[PDB]
Amino acid sequence: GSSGSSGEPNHLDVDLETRIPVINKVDGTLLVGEDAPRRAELEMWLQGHPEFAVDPRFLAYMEDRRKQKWQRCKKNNSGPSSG
Repeated sequence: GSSGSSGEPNHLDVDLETRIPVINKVDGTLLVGEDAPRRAELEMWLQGHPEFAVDPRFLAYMEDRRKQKWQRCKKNNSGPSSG
């Protein structure tokens, strides 16, 4: 599993249950929560309901996850005494 922040080349990973927000282009209505379709049925939905468009706010969010990263210090040699 991955926690906190991990700098690795990964792809979009979500759960079928998870919904996908989309902002209509014809009228301009934003879909969120129940209003938005299901990632799983997103394919069959984007077939006849392609009149919408996945909001950018969602995409960006994900990216960020990777954007951030962490780092530690280098090692050292011996010499001094514990005392």
